[PDB]
Amino acid sequence: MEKKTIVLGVIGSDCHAVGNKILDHAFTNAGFNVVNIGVLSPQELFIKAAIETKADAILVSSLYGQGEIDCKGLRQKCDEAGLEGILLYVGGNIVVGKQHWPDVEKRFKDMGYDRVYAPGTPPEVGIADLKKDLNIE
Amino acid sequence: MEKKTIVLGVIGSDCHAVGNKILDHAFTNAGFNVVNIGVLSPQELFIKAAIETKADAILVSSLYGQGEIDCKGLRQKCDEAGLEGILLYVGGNIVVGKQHWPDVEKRFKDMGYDRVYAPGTPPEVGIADLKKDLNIE
Amino acid sequence: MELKNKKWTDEEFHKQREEVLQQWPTGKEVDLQEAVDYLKKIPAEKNFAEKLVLAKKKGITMAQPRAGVALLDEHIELLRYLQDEGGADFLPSTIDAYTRQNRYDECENGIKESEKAGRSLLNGFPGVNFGVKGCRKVLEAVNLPLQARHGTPDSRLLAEIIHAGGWTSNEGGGISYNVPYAKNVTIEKSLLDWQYCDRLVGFYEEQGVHINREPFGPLTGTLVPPSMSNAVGITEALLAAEQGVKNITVGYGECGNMIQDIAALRCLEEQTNEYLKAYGYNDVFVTTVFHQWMGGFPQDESKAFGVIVTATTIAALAGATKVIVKTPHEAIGIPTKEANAAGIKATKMALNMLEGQRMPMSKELETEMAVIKAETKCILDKMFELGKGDLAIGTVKAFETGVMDIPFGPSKYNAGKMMPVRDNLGCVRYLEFGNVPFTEEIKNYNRERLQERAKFEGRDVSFQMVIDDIFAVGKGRLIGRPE
Amino acid sequence: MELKNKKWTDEEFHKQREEVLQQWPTGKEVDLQEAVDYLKKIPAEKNFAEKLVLAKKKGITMAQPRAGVALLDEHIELLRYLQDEGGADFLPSTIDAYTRQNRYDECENGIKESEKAGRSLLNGFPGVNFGVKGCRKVLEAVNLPLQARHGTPDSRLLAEIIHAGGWTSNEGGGISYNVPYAKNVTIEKSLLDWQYCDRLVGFYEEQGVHINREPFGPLTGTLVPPSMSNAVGITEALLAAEQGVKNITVGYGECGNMIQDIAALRCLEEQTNEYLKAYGYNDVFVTTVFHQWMGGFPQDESKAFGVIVTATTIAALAGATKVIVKTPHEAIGIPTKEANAAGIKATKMALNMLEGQRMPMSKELETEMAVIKAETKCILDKMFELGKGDLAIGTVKAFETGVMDIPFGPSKYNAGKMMPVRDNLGCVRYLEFGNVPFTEEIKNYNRERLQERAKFEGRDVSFQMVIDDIFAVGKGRLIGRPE
Ligand code: CNC
Ligand code: CNC
Repeated sequence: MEKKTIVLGVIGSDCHAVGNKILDHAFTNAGFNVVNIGVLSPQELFIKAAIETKADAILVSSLYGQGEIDCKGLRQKCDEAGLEGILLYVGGNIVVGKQHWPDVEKRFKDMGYDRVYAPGTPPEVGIADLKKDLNIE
Repeated sequence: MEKKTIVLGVIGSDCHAVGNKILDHAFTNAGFNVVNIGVLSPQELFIKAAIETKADAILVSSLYGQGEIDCKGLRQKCDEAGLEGILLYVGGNIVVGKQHWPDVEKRFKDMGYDRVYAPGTPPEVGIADLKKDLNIE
Repeated sequence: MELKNKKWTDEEFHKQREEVLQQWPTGKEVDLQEAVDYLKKIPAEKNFAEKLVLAKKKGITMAQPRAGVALLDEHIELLRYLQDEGGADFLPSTIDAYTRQNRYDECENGIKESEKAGRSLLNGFPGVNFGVKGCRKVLEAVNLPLQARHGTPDSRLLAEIIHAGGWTSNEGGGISYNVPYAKNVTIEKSLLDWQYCDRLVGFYEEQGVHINREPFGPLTGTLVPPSMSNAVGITEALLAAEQGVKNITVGYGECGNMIQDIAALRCLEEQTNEYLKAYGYNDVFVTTVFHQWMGGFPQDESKAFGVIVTATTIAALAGATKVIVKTPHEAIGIPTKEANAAGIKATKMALNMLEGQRMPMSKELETEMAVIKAETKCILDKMFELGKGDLAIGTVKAFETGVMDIPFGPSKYNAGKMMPVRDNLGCVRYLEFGNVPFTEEIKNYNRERLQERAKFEGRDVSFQMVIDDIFAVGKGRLIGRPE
Repeated sequence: MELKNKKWTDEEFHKQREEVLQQWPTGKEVDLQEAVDYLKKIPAEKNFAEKLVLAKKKGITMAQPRAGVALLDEHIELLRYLQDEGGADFLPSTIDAYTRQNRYDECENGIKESEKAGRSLLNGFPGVNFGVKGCRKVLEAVNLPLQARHGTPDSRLLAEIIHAGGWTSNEGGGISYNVPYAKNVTIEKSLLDWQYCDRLVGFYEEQGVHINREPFGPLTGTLVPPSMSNAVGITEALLAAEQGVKNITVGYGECGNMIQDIAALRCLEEQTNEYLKAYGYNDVFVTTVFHQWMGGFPQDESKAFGVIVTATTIAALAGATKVIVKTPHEAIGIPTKEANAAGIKATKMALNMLEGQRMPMSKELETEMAVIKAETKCILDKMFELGKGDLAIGTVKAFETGVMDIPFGPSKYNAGKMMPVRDNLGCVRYLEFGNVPFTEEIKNYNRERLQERAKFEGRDVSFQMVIDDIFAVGKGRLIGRPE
């Protein structure tokens, strides 16, 4: 596929790192330039990376459960930073506990996320969605 | 408390024997005269033992699942045999599968059973109920 | 027919077959010539005998549930679900208990009531009533090998129909499908009728058709000492081999102490092979089946998984060829397809979490194996002596004299004298020996192990401990400790 | 403060105390005099250190879940349910992740938002924000010992509050609550701050109050070789003993091969005791904790029970003093109270089904134990060398030089060079050694084991196999075999 840049990280006070390594590997293998800011990353680091590297998308991973708090407000900060319309994806284990997925998906879309992913989402689903959203297959 | 006779067995094509031995043991220790006709017993054997021994109650065990077929009709046969009003108990695992217990209990009382017991009923429950029903508690 | 441990002649067997096929009108559906060609067209993936060879070759434990309902379409949907959603490696068809007493009238009534109720009022599949045509519909609808699982003293017609039906295994034996399941059938009569069932498989094997036979190891499922259990299975393997059976799965029911159970299954397989070869049966392929805990279960479903998966771990480390799956509904009733799939999924997960792992040898294991082989040999030796070299006659005489004695067996031909109980580590031991022919050394070992439990519990070893052990697993633990 | 492996003086510790208590206003609730009297009034049945002694005395494995929510009354109801419906033997309070970075501002917002939403928006209990008063309410509401379970590089104030709160165990250490949990905290800093936490327990022990400490064995939960895991635990035990700690539970995370795991836990306990006595700590009571599979879980709940209960069987046969319970919700989210009770019930059922049973010794076990002890000694020897006899300084230098290296650790102070992978029987081995200081003989054995997997799978050992192993259990098996 044609070469595109994403920012990838794990947000807030979340230290889970293994999926971050796998996502980097998988999206890199798919032909993306992955700008991996790693774990324990506040919103501002996602936006700084996206600006510095002219990223096409920001992929927010949230595993430890506090995503609902941590993820709120990112879309507005991106707009204010001049990243209007940038793709914003969120996945992992983004809420506390097993919940009704359609409610969770609407909650994060209402927060400004373009795509919202449930537990155990394969990297490959995200890769396909991002190619589709970027018009590169 | 005071002396009384029960007929005890396992009905139909059912070979389960361990609970029959425990029930015999327990009711015997509680002071009953247990006339144990054993496993694989058709209705007629419960009735013939009850006549010959002048029993105060018939305790029908059904574990293997076909109790719903096997147990139908006993009260009428008892009536036809001159055992009107005899106490009739049924317990074990008396229907096929996990079912809503109030429905099942109703079902066997409609067949003429005085008392109906769920899976895993301790012998001591049946002993206390029989003592109460025989006015020897 | 007189009972001897000798292969029936072709003439003798045919004469019995013509009698047996008249016992219900579906017997007319059995055409031996046509059935051999039908069987030979089944793919190896659906041949029970051949898949067992594969499992052995691959060092895999395969999982098999129990399952059966009255109506044909319902039964097929159930087995497909166990196959597809459960991941079963082998499929059963559990035969209803009316069939098991040859009461096909009651099966018929049961079918009619089930149709009208919209649910099964039978506790299994009435294979004789459904006939060869129904049995083939089941086989053709699934993608795994099929075995009849039941408990039938006179299984002759059932065997004819399920094998012509393309089911390539039959469970049972003249001891194991009598004593736990019947009150009034003589040992001689069930041995004779199981010679038929074995001789039919011998016929099929002579035509190049491979069909497995599985003696029913667990018996009454209630504190059966390994040596008594194994003596039964070795005997049934030998009696089958004489009739020409070539693919045999010997079984064992979990007692719960991992070392005892692994000792038991290893001894069972080693001595089965040893005895077959010693009696000149040199072409028999032997596999093993470990049954998860056959005594009472706890009602709590999470606790039930505790039992299912510990049992599976023991099976895996023992190197069992097959393991029979219990479900979270065990204490209550015949599982739903969903509860059954749940048990199969937990089982297979455990197996795959233990891929290739085996219990290594230790002094403890060696010691227990030596005990079990010696106890077993004592019983078999006495059986051969009573039968003056004939093990079938020996088995009849052994039951008459209490040399072979199965705990809690309903059969009136079972002495009911031997009494088992657990020791302080939970191994099943002999509390009362009855006429089980052990030497004093053997008896004293059992006594020494039990005295450790008395010391720990502060009570004499007794029948109350037996009662406590009967209830213990349902109450949350292996050993029936006081209070 | 300079880092040395030497007990802090009373004056040194007090000066640090006065600084630490100022880090949030609940620090004012901590009065060491009053807390000693409070702690001594706790019944033994609610003292974690004392109940561990009992468990050892009785040869029992105790079960403990993970659990915590933002709000005090909700947290209490949760723990009472795990106690009463689950049958837990010990209670946790899992601390939220904001607390773990000392972000009590975010804890406070989370508490308010949780109140407003009617559900917990935090992934644990904000112990510092709830203070001594809140922590005491929890203890007073339950009937089991309480332990803080978390992942905090700077846990000094948390430790003050939870111990004055009557919680009689604190999990963690300066390596194990840094490298798996932080990106930017130096090893020196987390060792210093964990010396505080150990020294506080040392103070309490000097007053006659018994408080347990548990180094966090599993680290990143992801294919950690036993010898590296055990080197960390031994080190943290030694560093704790120097500050006065007297009751220590060393831990290990399941790798999945039963003999490797039992070897690992036995080596850990044996070498922890050996090292403590060699360095003159002669009054330390050592116990063990086995953590059920800390890698990814399958989503299917039945499959999850397969992992929970096989894990428990390994713990039981290993003689673990404690086992940490996983739930059927593990792949998805923090368990409901019902899901957690389910996991605890399945675990305790398995433990009770195995009462008194232990894996006996074998050649295989002895061999794997020798391998683990030799590997571990290589690592510890080098650490003492680098530190010129001082293990704390040796630890800093070991991290700087890659001698100690934790797979997948986010810390930038972790070399990230060593790479683990499973062998053909599922034992975790070293695929890439980095700077881990093994002999060629030791490296050779690792490569020999791995070559067996290459031959069986028909592919070279590689990072793709590591990826396969990371996903394998979630996909239904231990070993990441090819497609
Ligand atoms: C041991 C056992 C069990 N068996 Co069989 C299987 N597998 N089984 C066997 C063996 C019995 C050996 C023997 N001859 O005794 C064995 C392996 C041969 C066997 C065979 C069969 N079994 C069969 C079935 C279906 C069942 N079996 C179970 C009873 C399934 C049981 C499941 C379980 N976990 O409970 C089981 C595991 C434990 C039974 C036991 O002994 N409990 C201990 C005994 C002391 O307690 P108890 O029997 O429950 O009795 C107590 C109470 O119920 C109560 N009580 C009982 N009757 C009364 C009456 C009164 C009035 C009162 C007051 C109290 C009572 O007090 C008793 C004494 O304490 C079953 C519940 C398992 C299941 N969940 O599928 C199920 C019945 C299903 C249902 N009702 O929906 C088979 C068709 C095979 C199969 N599909 O699994 C087959 C039928 C044989 C036949 N012809 O009857
Ligand atoms: C390993 C692990 C796990 N952890 Co921790 C625990 N215990 N944990 C740890 C360790 C992490 C080590 C490390 N530094 O990485 C360890 C022990 C330190 C840890 C710690 C904690 N954990 C914690 C919690 C709560 C959780 N942890 C789990 C994630 C719990 C997991 C439960 C589980 N069975 O999955 C877990 C067992 C496995 C995670 C993993 O690595 N999987 C392998 C990895 C390849 O997959 P992945 O992480 O799921 O990522 C994939 C997908 O989600 C997807 N994906 C992810 N993000 C995205 C984004 C996008 C846009 C796309 C398209 C796809 C994705 O693709 C990824 C790559 O394949 C959890 C689901 C377990 C549970 N059910 O309670 C839970 C989150 C709860 C929730 N959301 O409701 C703790 C508070 C402790 C606790 N209460 O259990 C604590 C917090 C630390 C912190 N500060 O964040």
